[PDB]
Amino acid sequence: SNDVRASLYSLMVLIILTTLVGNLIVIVSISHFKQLHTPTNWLIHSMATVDFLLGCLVMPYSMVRSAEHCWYFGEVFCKIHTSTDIMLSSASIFHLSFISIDRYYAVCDPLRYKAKMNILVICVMIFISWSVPAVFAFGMIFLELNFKGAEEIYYKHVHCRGGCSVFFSKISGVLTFMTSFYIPGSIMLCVYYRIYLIAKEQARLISDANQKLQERKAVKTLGIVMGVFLICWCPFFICTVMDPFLHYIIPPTLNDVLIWFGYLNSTFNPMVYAFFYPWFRKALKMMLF
Amino acid sequence: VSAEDKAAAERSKMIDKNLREDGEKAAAATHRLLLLGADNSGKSTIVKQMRIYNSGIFETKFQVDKVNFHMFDVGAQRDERRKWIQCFNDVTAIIFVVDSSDYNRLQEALNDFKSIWNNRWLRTISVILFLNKQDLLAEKVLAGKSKIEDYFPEFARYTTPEDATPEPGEDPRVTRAKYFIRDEFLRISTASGDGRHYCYPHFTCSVDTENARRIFNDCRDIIQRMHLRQYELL
Amino acid sequence: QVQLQESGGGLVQPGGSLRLSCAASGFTFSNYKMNWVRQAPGKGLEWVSDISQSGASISYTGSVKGRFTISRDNAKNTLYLQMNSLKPEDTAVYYCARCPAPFTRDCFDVTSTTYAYRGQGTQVTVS
Amino acid sequence: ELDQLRQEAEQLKNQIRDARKACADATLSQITNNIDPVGRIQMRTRRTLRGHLAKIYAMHWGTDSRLLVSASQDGKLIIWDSYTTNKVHAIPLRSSWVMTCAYAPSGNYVACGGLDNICSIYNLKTREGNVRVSRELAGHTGYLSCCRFLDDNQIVTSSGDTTCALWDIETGQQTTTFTGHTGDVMSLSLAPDTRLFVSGACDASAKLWDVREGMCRQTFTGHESDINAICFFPNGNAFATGSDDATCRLFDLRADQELMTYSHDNIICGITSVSFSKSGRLLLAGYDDFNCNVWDALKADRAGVLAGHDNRVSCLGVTDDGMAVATGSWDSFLKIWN
Amino acid sequence: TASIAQARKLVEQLKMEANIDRIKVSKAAADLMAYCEAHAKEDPLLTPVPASENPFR
Ligand SMILES: CN[C@@H](C)Cc1ccccc1
Repeated sequence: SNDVRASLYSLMVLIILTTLVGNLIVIVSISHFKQLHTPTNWLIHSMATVDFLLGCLVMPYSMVRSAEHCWYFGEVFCKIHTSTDIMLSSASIFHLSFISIDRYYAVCDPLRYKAKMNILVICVMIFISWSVPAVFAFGMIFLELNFKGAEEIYYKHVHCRGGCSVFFSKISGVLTFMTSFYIPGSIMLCVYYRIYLIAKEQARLISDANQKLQERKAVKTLGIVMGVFLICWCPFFICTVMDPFLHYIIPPTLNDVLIWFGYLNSTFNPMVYAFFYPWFRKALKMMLF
Repeated sequence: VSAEDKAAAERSKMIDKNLREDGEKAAAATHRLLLLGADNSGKSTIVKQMRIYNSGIFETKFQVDKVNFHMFDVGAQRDERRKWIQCFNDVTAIIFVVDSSDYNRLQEALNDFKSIWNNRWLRTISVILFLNKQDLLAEKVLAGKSKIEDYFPEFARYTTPEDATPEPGEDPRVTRAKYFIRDEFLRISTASGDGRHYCYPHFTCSVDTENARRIFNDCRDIIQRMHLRQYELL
Repeated sequence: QVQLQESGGGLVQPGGSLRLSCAASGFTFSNYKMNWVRQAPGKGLEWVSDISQSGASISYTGSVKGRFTISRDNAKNTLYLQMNSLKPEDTAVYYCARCPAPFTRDCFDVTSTTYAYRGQGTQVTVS
Repeated sequence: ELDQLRQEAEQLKNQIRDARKACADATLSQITNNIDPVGRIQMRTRRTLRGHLAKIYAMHWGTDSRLLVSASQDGKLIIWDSYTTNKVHAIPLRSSWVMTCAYAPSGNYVACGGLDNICSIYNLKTREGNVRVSRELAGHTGYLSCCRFLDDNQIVTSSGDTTCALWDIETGQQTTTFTGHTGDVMSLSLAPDTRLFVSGACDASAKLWDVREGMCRQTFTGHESDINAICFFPNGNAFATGSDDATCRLFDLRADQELMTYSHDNIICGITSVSFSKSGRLLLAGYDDFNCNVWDALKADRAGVLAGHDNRVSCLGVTDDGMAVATGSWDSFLKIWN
Repeated sequence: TASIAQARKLVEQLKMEANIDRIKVSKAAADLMAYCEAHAKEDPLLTPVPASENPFR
């Protein structure tokens, strides 16, 4: 199927291009303007950096793996690529969770927000989101304890997958599900549910006040924010954690669509968190002229 | 490079370190308020109540839940305020105290509030409205010697709001009058509010001790709504 | 030089009518709001009425609604105050106040003791 | 009687108007129409001085053209070395609401004031190396809007109480008081020789004061609203005023009349600060739309625009050597243009 | 008494101003033009100096 695989190559090239470009605009805009130099914008800048590095250091090789259905780069570079994959995906998820926590402090602690969410704590958040994923991913991959107790199954899946794949055991699968996705995702969902309730209450109060004399924005905004994340990541992580108990039934091209949803999350993150808000667009137009 | 240049750079670094220390305490962790009111108002009693928590401007510092508030009251200034009131274009809120028991000057207070509300540079500042002198208003209403509808004819048609919560011992006439005054202010508040700022009415007295907590809660609400609007949640 | 000249006034019986007029010069009359303020004997300046740049929006004090009506003529640079159903408490000097800045919606200091852009004032007396 | 006195005032105003009408034999515009324009002036932000936490309300240049004092309403005076962007001093003010600042021609002291009605003098060269409040001049019954040193001992201040005053810093007493303005005096400008100075105030009037005699020599009108800024022409025989009506105007002391008006139909925001270039050919004005228009002082054509400030431009100054222009703004950043 | 005193002071100031010795606008314009022409060659903002000579490089 030469034509179909060429079309797939073009589609993945388009995805990589949009991810790289959008993240580059986010990084340059935030780093250039001193108007945007604020701790939350620096969290967004770090997230954009993670997404850009995922776009340039990870996606093209996974595209080659997906289109050619096999690995051309050898065992060493596969180990490096898997470690970088896991590291950067978990770093992006951690950045999302920390942005959620910052928003929670902004909305539910308005008076002490500027004192609490200062540059030092934001830098600590960035350091954690860059380091904990790195240690976790590289330690798991290079020490080979992810597939401990599943050597033969790991090798069989690697051979079937085309040369190498992202493989976890039952315990390793559950651990990585709890670390990379479940905990940050639960924190994000809880804080955004609280913010939704607060926003609804405030909107109702304002509407009643303005009606007694003489848009559902929260629903739309939080729906976009949470739906992008859920649609992109929840299927992959759920199926992956269920797979070792199902005894590895997920066949190729399904892992492909799922991990490409994961990459699409990094594609969309600039749109959800930077382009969605009018202040960033105004700064970008200021850059235009 | 040279010794002098290095010394200058080191002095600049020390200055920057002190500026970093200052940018947190008394700059970003404290909230500034502007206290406005007329001669007949009781804003001095408001200051006295908040204190427990030869010219120029007066500053009052008080704390609620370990949050630092700086409330500023103008002292020896002339009666023309269109210039010096621009200095307060970034305060978190404006405390506006009104003598609700003085019918003759209620229109003057309303014009003051309208000018404050519609100013270009105060276009984003919420107003915390204290309808002071409630006991005197109650006495005046009960006496009946002063006909409030003679100053505001609309009062002859105004009916007390359904959600208007009265005090346990409040006479219905007192409730109607006080809520009429509050709604007279709120009509100005809402007729021009684009959602960027809001007005928070409160009925207060000279003996009231809750004013500091009122200000704390209202500043919390103001900043919460500001953040919600910023993040497109409102 | 900004100057405002009111005209009309004098004695009048209760229930009578007056037509106060102000001739404005030295500024673009159509760029500013225009106000009427009065000062009864032994009392401070009181804001009476207001009118926008184009005359679209107008306002009155409570004691004046239904009796006075403010009018504006940008072509002639003249401001009018048709005063009907006059009462003894209307005995006061009537000043016309210019909005301090153009295109603004607020009028901060029009009623101040020594506002610069006020008129000289015309005395109105009701028997 | 009051009526007779006001009629006499009207007659005298008519006399003055006729007298200055007789002198309007020509207009500066039709005299300068024959000279080519300066051209499309371009200036780029060479330096961006940041460090203030709140809106900057005033700034002033040292006579050496390197040092630069700025006042912010966070309660801080910062002395900047514009060449290297390094900070030289950071004076914590006792009152947060500073509305003006000044730099002594000798550079030994700086002054500032505001809503506290007090002009504070800070000794920048204390023997121990720490800035100390040398003096705190009190007596004004309104906020200080401007202040300018005549020398290390004398300072002239304008206040919102409608009066300007000449002080002796050593004794701290008002040597002379200038009265006559009907509204708040919003700006001040000493002549190059410091024998005269002009003050712009509300009531849309500018007045020329003689410091030794202590009286108003001439009153200049023509603005339609408050005068927010005023600057002397480098020659010292003329000055420019920026007003709230979105217009600049140029007055000549000897002609006792307005010469030119700098306005455009698309500009409707008020003017916050004005300044001249060293030759006086360019008139730089700050606006509430956080732009600065560079006006050809002789032709009344917009020679250029300085853009880049996020919030209202509040102050604007040109170095003594005319090498650069510094503009502050309510966004808390100062920018050096060249 | 305040109003009449203010009027008296105002008329005195108006007399002082009416006693001014004024100059024709043409001469004032010529003098301003002469100053601008004379000092044009010393205004860095009118004619940008080379980057080698300005301090704000
Ligand atoms: C394709 N890169 C991720 C989809 C793989 C992964 C696995 C576990 C944790 C994080 C990330």
